[PDB]
Amino acid sequence: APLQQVGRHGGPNKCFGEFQRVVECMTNAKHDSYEPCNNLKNDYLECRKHKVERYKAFLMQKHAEELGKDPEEIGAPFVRKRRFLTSKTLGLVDGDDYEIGVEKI
Amino acid sequence: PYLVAFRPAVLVFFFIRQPIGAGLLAGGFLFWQADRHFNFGIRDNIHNFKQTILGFPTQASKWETFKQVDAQKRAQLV
Amino acid sequence: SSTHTNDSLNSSNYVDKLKDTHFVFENDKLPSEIPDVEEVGATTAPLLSAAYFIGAKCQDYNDDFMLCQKEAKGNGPIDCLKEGRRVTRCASGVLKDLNTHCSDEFRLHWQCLSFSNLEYKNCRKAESLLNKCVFEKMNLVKKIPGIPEDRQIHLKQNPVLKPVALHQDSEVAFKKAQNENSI
Amino acid sequence: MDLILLMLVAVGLNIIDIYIMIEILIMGCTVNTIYSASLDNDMIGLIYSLIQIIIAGVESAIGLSILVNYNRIRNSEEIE
Amino acid sequence: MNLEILDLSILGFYSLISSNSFESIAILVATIMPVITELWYNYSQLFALLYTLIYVGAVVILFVFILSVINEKESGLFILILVLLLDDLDDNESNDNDYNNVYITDYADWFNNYNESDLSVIGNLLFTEYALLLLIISFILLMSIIGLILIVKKD
Amino acid sequence: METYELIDSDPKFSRVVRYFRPSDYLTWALGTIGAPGLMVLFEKIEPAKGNTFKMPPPSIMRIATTIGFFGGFYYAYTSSTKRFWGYSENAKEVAKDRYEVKKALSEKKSPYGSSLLNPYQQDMSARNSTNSQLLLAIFPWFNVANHQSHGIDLRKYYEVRDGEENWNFTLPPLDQVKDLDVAQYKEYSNYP
Amino acid sequence: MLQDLFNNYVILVGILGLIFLGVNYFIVESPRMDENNGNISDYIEKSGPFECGFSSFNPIPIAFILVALLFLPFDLEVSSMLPYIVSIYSVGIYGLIIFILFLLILIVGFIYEFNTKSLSITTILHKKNKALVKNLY
Amino acid sequence: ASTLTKEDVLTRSVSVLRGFEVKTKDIDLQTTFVQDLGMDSLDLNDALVALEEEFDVVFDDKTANEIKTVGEVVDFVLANYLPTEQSINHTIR
Amino acid sequence: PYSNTRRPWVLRRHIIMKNSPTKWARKYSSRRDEREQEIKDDYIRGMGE
Amino acid sequence: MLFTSLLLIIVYGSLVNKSHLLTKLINRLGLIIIIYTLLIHLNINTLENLSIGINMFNNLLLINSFNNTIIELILIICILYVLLISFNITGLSIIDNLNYSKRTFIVIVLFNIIGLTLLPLVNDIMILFIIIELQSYSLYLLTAIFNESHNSTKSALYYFIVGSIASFIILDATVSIYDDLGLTNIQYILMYIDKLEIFDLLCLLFGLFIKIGLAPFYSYSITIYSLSPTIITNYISLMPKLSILTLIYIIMHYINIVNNTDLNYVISFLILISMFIGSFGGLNVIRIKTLLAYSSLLNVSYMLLAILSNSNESIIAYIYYIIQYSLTHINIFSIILVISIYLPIMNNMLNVMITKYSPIEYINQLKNLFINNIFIAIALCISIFSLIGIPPLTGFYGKYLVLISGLNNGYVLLSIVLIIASSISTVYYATILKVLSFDTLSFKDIISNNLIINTSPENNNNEIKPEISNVISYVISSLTLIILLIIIQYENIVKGAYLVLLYNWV
Ligand SMILES: CCCCCCCCCCCCCCCCCC(=O)OC[C@H](COP(=O)(O)OCCN)OC(=O)CCCCCCCCCCCCCCCCC
Ligand SMILES: CCCCCCCCCCCCCCCCCC(=O)OC[C@H](COP(=O)(O)OCCN)OC(=O)CCCCCCCCCCCCCCCCC
Ligand SMILES: CCCCCCCCCCCCCCCCCC(=O)OC[C@H](COP(=O)(O)OCCN)OC(=O)CCCCCCCCCCCCCCCCC
Ligand SMILES: CCCCCCCCCCCC(=O)OC[C@H](COP(=O)(O)OCC[N+](C)(C)C)OC(=O)CCCCCCCCCCC
Repeated sequence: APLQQVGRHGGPNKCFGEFQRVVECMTNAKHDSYEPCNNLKNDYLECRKHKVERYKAFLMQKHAEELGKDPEEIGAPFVRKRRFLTSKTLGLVDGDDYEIGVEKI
Repeated sequence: PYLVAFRPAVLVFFFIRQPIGAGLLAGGFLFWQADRHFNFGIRDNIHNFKQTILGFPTQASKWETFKQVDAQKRAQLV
Repeated sequence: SSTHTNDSLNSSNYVDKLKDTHFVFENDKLPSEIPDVEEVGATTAPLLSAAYFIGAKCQDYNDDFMLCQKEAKGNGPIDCLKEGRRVTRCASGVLKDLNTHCSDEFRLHWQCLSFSNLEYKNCRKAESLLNKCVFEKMNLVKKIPGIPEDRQIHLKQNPVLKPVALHQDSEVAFKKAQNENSI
Repeated sequence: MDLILLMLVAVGLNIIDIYIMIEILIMGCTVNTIYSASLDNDMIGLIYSLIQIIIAGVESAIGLSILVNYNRIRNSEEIE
Repeated sequence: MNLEILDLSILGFYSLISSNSFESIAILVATIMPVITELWYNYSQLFALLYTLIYVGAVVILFVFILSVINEKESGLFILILVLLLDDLDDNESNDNDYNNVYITDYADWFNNYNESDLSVIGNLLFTEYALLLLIISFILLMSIIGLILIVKKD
Repeated sequence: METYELIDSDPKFSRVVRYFRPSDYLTWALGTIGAPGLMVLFEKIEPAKGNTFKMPPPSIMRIATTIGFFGGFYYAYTSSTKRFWGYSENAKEVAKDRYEVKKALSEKKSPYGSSLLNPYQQDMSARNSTNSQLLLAIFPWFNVANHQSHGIDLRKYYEVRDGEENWNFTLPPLDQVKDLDVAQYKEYSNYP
Repeated sequence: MLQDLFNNYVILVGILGLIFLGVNYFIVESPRMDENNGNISDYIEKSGPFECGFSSFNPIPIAFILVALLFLPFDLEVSSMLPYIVSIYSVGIYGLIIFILFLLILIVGFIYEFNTKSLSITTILHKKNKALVKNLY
Repeated sequence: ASTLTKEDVLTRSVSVLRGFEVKTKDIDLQTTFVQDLGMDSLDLNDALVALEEEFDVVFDDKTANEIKTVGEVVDFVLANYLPTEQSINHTIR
Repeated sequence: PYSNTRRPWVLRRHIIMKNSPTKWARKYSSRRDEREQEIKDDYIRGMGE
Repeated sequence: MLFTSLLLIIVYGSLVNKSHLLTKLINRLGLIIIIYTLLIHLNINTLENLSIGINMFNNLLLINSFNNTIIELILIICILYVLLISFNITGLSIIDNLNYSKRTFIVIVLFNIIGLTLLPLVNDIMILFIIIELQSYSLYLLTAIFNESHNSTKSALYYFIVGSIASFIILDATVSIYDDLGLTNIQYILMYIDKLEIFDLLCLLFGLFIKIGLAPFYSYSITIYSLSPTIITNYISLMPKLSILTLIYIIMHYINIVNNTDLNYVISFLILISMFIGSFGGLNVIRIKTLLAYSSLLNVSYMLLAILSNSNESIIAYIYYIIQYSLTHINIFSIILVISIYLPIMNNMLNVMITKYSPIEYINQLKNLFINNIFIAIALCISIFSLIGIPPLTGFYGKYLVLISGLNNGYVLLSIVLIIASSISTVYYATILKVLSFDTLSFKDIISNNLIINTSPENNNNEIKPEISNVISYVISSLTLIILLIIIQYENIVKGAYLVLLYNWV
């Protein structure tokens, strides 16, 4: 049966494993109907888009407001510029805030 | 990567060729770029208006949906 | 290959700008019940130099870790952590051993690799010194599975593909041992 | 403001302008495919995109070949 | 400050005021270049090049080839600006608010020790897995070669 | 339905041509000379020019034979293929196939043959050519590779049917035949 | 990997383009300096077409138009062989046999244009001759 | 198509004729050219060429010495009126 | 790296390239979202039971 | 068989000189190629073994007993079609030399036949978008085969532009489905039939609706058919519908898995409008090709009612309808191509211009056909009566079977409208029959040697010289009696329709 969801290196990508378990569930001879494979199909679409997972993030962002919580103290610290991943930010003991080299590897 | 080189030339030729038109499209472009920078909430509310009128699931409707589910489950424990 | 992915740093800061990429840190640690392990602290050049010596010393432990993944049925990261520490500890063993036994030959090799684009074909002379010193202190022999013994590439006397630029330290150390050890 | 068919104003008033709009429209479907193939990390979608570029290329040639013959027809008197 | 938006705003203007076939051709190039550049960054670099080699290199210089053999003959400003400003209000082609405003990540894996370019995989599949697609496309190109001659060649 | 024994769900090109019954060559013989004849008969039904019979040009009688030759082969090729799939009488063929497969197993050689294709490409070349004959009218495609997805159970070549005990064949167990799935993955489960 | 250095190069060439545009607008002497006779827009004589001095008032052949149209197929053929270049090894013999078929189909296109002489510019409008024959009565 | 009728030619013909020195301002189909309007060779050619500029119909050398009345010219335009061929842009789009 | 997954700006802002039968359905029709909202809502309805 | 010999003809075509005798004989080799394909196809393909459906070419193409029959139908209609160019239709060189000038006419047909047969078999979106182009391009090339003509070229340019828009609509839907699911193969998509956006399959059909000319997209098909030469219109107005109505049926078979009520209403809106436009459209028209173009729209409207209903009676109705309308369409266009030899000749009024591409263009050019050739007129009347629905002609059972499937699924409104549009349409089919015979007796005593057929010289004046070619007359005679005498074999033939299966099984 033809391949789907081939990663950039020629092997299965992230969401192929969830795709195979749908095909195995559907074509199996033991199932009277396709009712058993309803959750397996919901996981495959979850893998590709993460829509349910993104919804859970929308609620957490929305719910953090109503209690007065600030994202500075609950959120995950992040750096937005790739030249400012400084050794001080990286946690190196002797590191200093100078810009790192990203001009040419 | 070709537009990055061609962008300096065309922007110059946009103001020289049609100066009055350039001052608006570029001026209007800076407004929305500023608007998203400063969280003016305009384009967000222009967006929420469309989702309300056209029956789409709005951001407010989901949070109202969560409240209905939240309020129901809590009284189920009692 | 060099395609933009969502997992590691992409080509240019403009790519990060178009995607609005955020580089996120996690300040937590592994939960207390998960035993602690000291991660391997070697960079690319030391590992590429010692990739085969790590394989010889840790062959039984590499296979168990990868076999555990197959038998975990997609649940590898949680069901093969105990096996994951065995591979890390064995790998740290070889790097420490190469540092207290063959320290001179080790640095001469991976410094040649850093000098010549990490390509194994450009540092044969710094490698023959390391293989001989390792075999006389750790009993580890480099082997490339699948082909006969007399067809392994690093034993070819006249390789067709030689480096454009000769490493000076590789030539000096080779000639220093050319007459002393190899009388 | 697309439900008022605004794009028809943006099209030129010649047959060659209609040809351009179609190729722009077909190019929109390839950019969407490359968007879908890359995010899914799927190389099957990138094969589809390669076929769309190749197939849409042939359609361009056949269209201009018909147009050139059609345009030659008006100036096909050839008396001298 | 995404400067990609400004360029499209310009192109959304000269498309409305286009008068002769010079303007329409320049619309095609001015559409391809934002396509090529936004693909060179962001999503796929291989197909940013494959556009230039095929779109511009084959069709667009054939557009201007035939156009020189066709012809060269010949509201206001507030309406065109008003049309653009209202058209610019909404620019979310999708309506999944959670899928648009929430960011994601992927976790890298070291299993693919055989790293290869995306073109090698495409060749490894288009020439083996889906050979029929390749052989039909060759057949289509054969039809065009015979097709283009019969239409144009008078004799 | 008139089913029979399923010899080979994906018969090889060399084996399909080998199992041509003498009738099959006759079909190919008719088609190769039928095409020049049909061109002649068409002139009999109505001449191309005028109102009188005129034999078509000798040049056309040459190309029509080529069309008939490559046309009449497929009628033979399709007739032989239906005997492999089980759609046509294959009592003669089953005897021939079982003798060769038993001979292959007896000599400790694969029934299918050695291949230049890695295990994936064998699987890939199975899907491309299997059942391709159902479109052989529209465009040709043939199974020219020595793959192994022939949709059979090799143990059906172990038990001895009627009239086969005389061949005196000895068959080793499947785990010792060169070029088989069961006898290839002995060291690494990822590589043959 | 890492094309920030290339990005700066692209910026520099773009910036360098304006310098070609602008340097003339600043270095050249103003119209009043040389002869003052008129601006470029006003000097219609200079700002006009050149036709070897004398004032005057592309219907290209079929072949030239036909060569251009046939470029589109053959260019898509060549540009579709890119996948086989980076994967010539892994596809092995199977890809090589497919690749040759992908050309033999296109060779028939090449063969067809060869026989009909579609590429030749052709000279039928002129170069006609006849043999004089006496018509004695 | 040819949208000119007989009246349309006749109505617009007078205006051109009202633009040239004519003995009488009453001109209809029965009116002549040389007699009623007193036009000689050069005088009559300008009016005949002028109707060529408005009706966009060319008069040949055969009819040159055979024109005697203004009704003939009005009827001639109908028999010899065609719309100029429109380029590929005007026709179909 | 956490990043967005939106379509290219040229896809959703060209005056021509953004118009197609399926793109208008995405942009102006709630039929796609009403169904796909139920799955999201079921995540919170299926917890307490 | 097609691919092997099509390349042979392409190389052989340009090797020999350009002469109408060599071209005609090469056209006959096209007939022989198609005939062999049918024998080779029938030899290997059976209804019994294809009932399950057999995947081919890495599951890119899937063939079952339903798609198999249409492939056999497509090949057979092409065999009758090539008899129009491989043999003389009229006999007079002036009107028949148009079919022999273009050598690549048969080559283009064989390109389209490969596209026609593979289109119902597509099982992946990647190969769907390709195969539709192989067929679509072959139509545009065919419409422009006569490049000296001004109308034929303008037809192809108009055809190319609309067909490209339809291709983009088809392409966009497949990309939208790919974006939601990430899968390509249709059988893989069937697993997610409950979670993809079902209207994206409707956007796919809207592309296919344009190509077959369904209202409100009917405008271009009528214009194109009325302009292309009669030898061309006979092929481009029937073949694309054979290979697309089948594909539409397969997609509709998949869509009815979920049984979306909103999707039926939208398609029923198009079906309802098409019967209105296809019936009232042809009331006020003077061209015969424009009339048959409106007839084609109405009979496409009737078939789509069976496809939308999509039950076990739809297969019986659609299979029978597509076969009978194809033969009738061949029969009428075969007659119109032959009765061009009775045209009068002047010796003016309205300055009516008749070109050698379409010698018969207006309905009033069929006058006194009852007088000139009564047997031909009866064949034309029988063919016209079938489209009306006079029982027991083949046309009557076509509407009887469509109404059975339409009413069985609750399409009460569309069934009543289909009947009203059947009654309205009868007006402009009777007009054809009024022209032929209604003035027979007032013109029984006529002196007329001014026919086109009278130009041919008298060869012997003793031997009997038939007015028409042997082959083309025999095809008309064979098809005329099939329509009239179908009552004998109808029960057996319908039994043959019972056996056609599309995943019915049990
Ligand atoms: C800042 C905001 C910017 C927004 C950009 C667009 C501005 C608005 C442009 C015009 C909008 C009209 C179309 C509106 C969206 C399309 C219809 C739709 O999607 O539904 C929305 C609206 C009400 O839908 P609703 O009942 O709320 O659905 C909730 C279900 N849970 O549905 C309706 O009831 C709308 C009324 C439509 C019915 C009358 C119009 C149809 C008849 C004329 C059609 C024109 C001719 C078309 C002919 C078809 C061709 C065959
Ligand atoms: C390197 C950049 C150089 C840019 C030179 C032109 C700058 C003007 C802005 C054009 C770019 C905006 C995108 C729209 C495409 C052009 C369509 C157009 O209408 O161009 C108009 C141009 C200026 O003439 P204007 O007076 O403004 O308009 C009325 C003319 N009767 O008159 C013309 O017809 C253009 C004549 C030259 C055509 C050259 C080919 C077009 C440019 C291709 C390279 C630019 C790539 C696009 C860059 C912008 C992307 C948004
Ligand atoms: C007892 C049994 C008898 C059986 C038949 C009974 C029903 C017969 C119905 C006939 C009644 C109307 C016919 C006569 C009324 C005259 C109509 C007309 O001429 O047009 C009038 C109007 C414009 O006025 P004007 O053009 O000046 O005409 C003046 C004529 N004195 O123009 C109009 O008003 C036209 C109205 C617009 C057209 C609307 C069409 C909607 C569909 C109408 C039914 C068609 C069938 C639909 C279903 C089949 C096709 C899907
Ligand atoms: C033996 C078993 C096979 C039967 C033959 C089948 C092919 C016919 C070839 C015979 C030779 C021929 O055509 O000879 C030519 C004759 C007569 O021609 P005419 O009209 O008088 O022209 C004038 C000829 N003069 C000048 C000699 C008088 O034409 C026919 O007979 C026409 C019969 C039509 C074909 C009938 C077959 C229908 C099959 C239907 C399947 C779907």
